[PDB]
Amino acid sequence: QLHCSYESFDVESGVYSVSSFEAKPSGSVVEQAEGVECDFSPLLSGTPP
Amino acid sequence: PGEMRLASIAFNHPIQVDQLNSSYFKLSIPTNFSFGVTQEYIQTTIQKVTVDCKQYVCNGFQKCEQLLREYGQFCSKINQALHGANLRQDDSVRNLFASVKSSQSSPIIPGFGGDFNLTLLEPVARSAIEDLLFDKVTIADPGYMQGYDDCMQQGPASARDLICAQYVAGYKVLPPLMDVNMEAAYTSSLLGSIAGVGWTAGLSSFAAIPFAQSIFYRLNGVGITQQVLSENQKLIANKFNQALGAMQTGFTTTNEAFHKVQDAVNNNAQALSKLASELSNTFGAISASIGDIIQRLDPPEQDAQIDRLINGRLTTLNAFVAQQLVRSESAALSAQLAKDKVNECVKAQSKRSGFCGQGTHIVSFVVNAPNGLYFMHVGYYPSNHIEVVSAYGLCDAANPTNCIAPVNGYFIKTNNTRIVDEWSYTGSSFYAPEPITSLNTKYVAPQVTYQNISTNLPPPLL
Amino acid sequence: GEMRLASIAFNHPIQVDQLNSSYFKLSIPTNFSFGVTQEYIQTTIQKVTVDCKQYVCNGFQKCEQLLREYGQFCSKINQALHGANLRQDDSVRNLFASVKSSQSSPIIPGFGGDFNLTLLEPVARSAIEDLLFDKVTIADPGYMQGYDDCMQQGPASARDLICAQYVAGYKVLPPLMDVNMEAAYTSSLLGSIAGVGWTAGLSSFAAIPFAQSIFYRLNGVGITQQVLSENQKLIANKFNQALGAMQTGFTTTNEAFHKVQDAVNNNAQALSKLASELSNTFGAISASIGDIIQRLDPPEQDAQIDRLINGRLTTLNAFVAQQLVRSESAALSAQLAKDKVNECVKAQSKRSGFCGQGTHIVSFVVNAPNGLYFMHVGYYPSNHIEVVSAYGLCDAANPTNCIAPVNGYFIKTNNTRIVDEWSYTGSSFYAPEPITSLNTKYVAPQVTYQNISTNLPPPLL
Repeated sequence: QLHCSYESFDVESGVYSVSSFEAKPSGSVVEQAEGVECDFSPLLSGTPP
Repeated sequence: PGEMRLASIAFNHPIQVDQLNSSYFKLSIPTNFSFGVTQEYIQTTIQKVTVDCKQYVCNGFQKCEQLLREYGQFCSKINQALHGANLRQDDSVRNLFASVKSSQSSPIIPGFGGDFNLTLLEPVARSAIEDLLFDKVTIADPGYMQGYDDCMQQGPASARDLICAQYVAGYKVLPPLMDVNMEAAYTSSLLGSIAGVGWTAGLSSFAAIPFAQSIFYRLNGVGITQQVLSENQKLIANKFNQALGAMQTGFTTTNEAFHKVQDAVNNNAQALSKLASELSNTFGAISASIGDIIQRLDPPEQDAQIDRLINGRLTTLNAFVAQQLVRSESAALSAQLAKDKVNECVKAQSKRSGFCGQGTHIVSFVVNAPNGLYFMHVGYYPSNHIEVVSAYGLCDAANPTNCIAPVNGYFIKTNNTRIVDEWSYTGSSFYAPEPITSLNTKYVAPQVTYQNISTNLPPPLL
Repeated sequence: GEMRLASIAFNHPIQVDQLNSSYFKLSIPTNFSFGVTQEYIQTTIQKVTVDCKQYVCNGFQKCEQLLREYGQFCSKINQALHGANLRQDDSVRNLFASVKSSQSSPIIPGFGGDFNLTLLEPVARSAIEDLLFDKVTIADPGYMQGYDDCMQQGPASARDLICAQYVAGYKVLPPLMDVNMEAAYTSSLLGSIAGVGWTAGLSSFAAIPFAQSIFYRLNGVGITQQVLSENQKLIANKFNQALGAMQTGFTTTNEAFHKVQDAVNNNAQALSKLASELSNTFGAISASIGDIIQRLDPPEQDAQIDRLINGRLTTLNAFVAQQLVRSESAALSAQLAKDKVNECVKAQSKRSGFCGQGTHIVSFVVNAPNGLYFMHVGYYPSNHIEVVSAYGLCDAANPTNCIAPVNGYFIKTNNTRIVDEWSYTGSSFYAPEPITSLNTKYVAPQVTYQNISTNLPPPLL
């Protein structure tokens, strides 16, 4: 990469900055509303029709 | 509070002294004096930084990586320009320190300077005065070690440092070229380079004489007579210490040199902070975040929004480089000024005026400061001026070819009861009459304004 | 092998222990050497001008009509560049006014006696200046043969940006100074040598041998005259060795040399930045105006032309601003050179600071491209020894008889030729000698002066 920045096959000696590590991704964490619950409980009591 | 008051700006009139006709003239001479101090801050460097030209622009999202290739040559120009500016800053430091070092010095010991207080001595180290400066400075904590692990989740949630924001922006703050302990040693060597000061220019020889002794030599260098100095030796040291002691109260916002230090700190901070704000600056793009525009756009549209975002981001980087180049050059010029002051205001007494403190010149000192050097100049302030009668010279009336004129002082009509002679000699710096003797005078060609003395002169006796 | 981590060394100053009482330790060198340092002070920016019509477009009628709306930008550009060039020529004249002298010595071969003096012209410029020009990597010069070196009547291997100058519409203005006149100016400065001494030197011209002016300068730094007379050939030999090192001075580790090369590089970079922009589209279909004209219906054609014109104008504006900044920095640098000609060159200096770091002794200046190149001869101390010394001496029989050394020190004698317990020395070199009235002056008495109870010749009584 350093050679490409100077467009040459012989870079002058020195200390040179190079691109930083991206670190790394990790598995997702999500929070959203929960438990809205379609209520089928009437099926469980009394005499069915 | 009441209403504000309009006021005229005062004009301090100079003390008037009459020009005078014929062979004699009024002469104004101080009858009191005090030591005092002035100070300066000379910046010598710009903080050195580099910028990752990919990370600043994007976060490694792949669409940017493909698009960025079209502009890859701009980044090389950016990196090269910054690298060269940083190289120049390092070279200037090395260049300065080469003249700072002395071939030889006195060892530094406690109690140095005798009766002088010398709070500048190291806590054997930096100095107590340098530590007062660094504590008054408001700058954020340094990186390197432990560095990054003070940025990372194992630390306080309250850090707000631009220094740990460095790991978000793709920023790198380069370390200073020199370890602070070596810098302290360079200025310790300057403290030990005092004495010799006199005895020629001092360029190779080292007189190694006590600091108090060098001060008296300097006082004779400004025309104070030796007799006065021997009488007042303790008094001089006490006045000097009062002026020196005021340096502990000198670190206030009313001290303009101190204010310049504070501004130097915030010039570096300001440059970095501008770019942090630019990370959020949409250019009319759907969002300033690349990930947002990826998640909300069909890719044919998405790429157009990315390019618009990239163009403005590159533009701020270009502007930033131009800003850095200007600052680096101004620092280099300022560093050159400091180099001359070390070789004049510090290493030797100077007669120039202008430079150094505004009170003739006597010894000056320099200490480390953020991004620069901080000078203190001891100076001499005259007081209680009186007018006296004075003559251009004296000659023998019976032998007109015998003519003399004072050296480093003036002939005055005597006003002192211990001197039977009608004329007396005093130093240029202070009022204190003395007998005229061959040591205080030199032979000169005759002139019509010289007095015709028909009575008694010891130099020449006849 | 692997690179190695290392501490940065800190050279410690020689320590000299402080002593109490009326006498003190004194450090004095016992050897010395001549040596040199060099500096490059740029004084000018190469002067250029820009055809503001041809940079943008090249005679196509449609862009000319479009350009007329923006024609006032070019007028601003041309005026700014013209003013920048006038400033560069002002600085040249101002510098030369101090370079010239009312009178000078003739200069012949064998000048300087035993000194080698390689700087003398090959009557010419100088061999040293030519070495600098040969080491410099700068492109072949303009003006003659010029335009016919662009043209097919020359080698196919030419790669000069100067031929590209006639494509881009650039004009390189000639330097005002004229290299032959410039060489004459540097010889005039050499003719003011021998010398600066014998009062201010601002009226009279001493017209003495070069070696004599050197001895004067050496006595001006506290070397005793007696030493100078005994070492005359030795001094010439050490001096010539320092001068001989200039043949190795044209290397990449010489920072002054490096700066000369980069001044050349900076001028080339300004032009190459400009050349690359001719091919830079601004989202235009092509960088060529004629190509987009050939390919487009005219109602659409000038949308492409407009995009292209505006980006081209913007690069010219940025370019002018860059030149204005560079021109100002050069003017300041030229003032510094003038100061050194009127200080470091025209006189011996006591200031330290300026000139090479070895006290000061005569310095020289030669032509360099776009500037002046200075060389500074200097004195480097060595082999320091510590000796006993006293603040002054006075007759114990009469407290008012007090003396102190002039430009030197009173030291206890360590020399077998001197019967006297004390001896005078020069301050630049260890050189003990008898104390005599020529090397001392009467002073007011002080408590630290030694009380001498026997033999003092100054005063005898």
